[PDB]
Amino acid sequence: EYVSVKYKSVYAIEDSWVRDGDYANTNYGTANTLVVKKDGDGYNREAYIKFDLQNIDITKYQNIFLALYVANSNTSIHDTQWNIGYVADNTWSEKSITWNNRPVTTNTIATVSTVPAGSNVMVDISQAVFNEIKNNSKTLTLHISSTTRGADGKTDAQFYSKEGSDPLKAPQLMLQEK
Repeated sequence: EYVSVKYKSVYAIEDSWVRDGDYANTNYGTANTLVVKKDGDGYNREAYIKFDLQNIDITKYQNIFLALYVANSNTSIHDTQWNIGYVADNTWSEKSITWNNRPVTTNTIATVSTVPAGSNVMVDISQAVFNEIKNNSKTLTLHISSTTRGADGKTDAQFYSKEGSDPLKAPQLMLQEK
């Protein structure tokens, strides 16, 4: 059939990315995109995103999604995938996180195929977030990283950040109402 599904958006309260190499001490907490790319030393980009889980009544919802909006993507973005990792450590801050102080990723919650600039990814992380809410976790950190460098290396992409123009394209959990 045709179906109309209703979602509540929960926007990230912090987000940044980190780069290794000479940039391993650089902060990007105000950057209006989150760069993600796997590659050799000095050219890795990984993203961190924080959400407030307080004031969420999980009895209203059947699924929970992470939505990232792709601002720009390189030529062969199809050659890699994106790992969505769970980060237990919520003590980092977007205005001080760097590659050298980034928190540890606990485990991979999902691996999704990429989409080009102007498209949107919607990653089902229902059990991940339901578990954190049931466990009285007040705050959720997701780590975004790329699985593959790729044959030609043109596999970097950038998501809209909370500091991007359109607040509707900022990182967000989507709460699917029952």
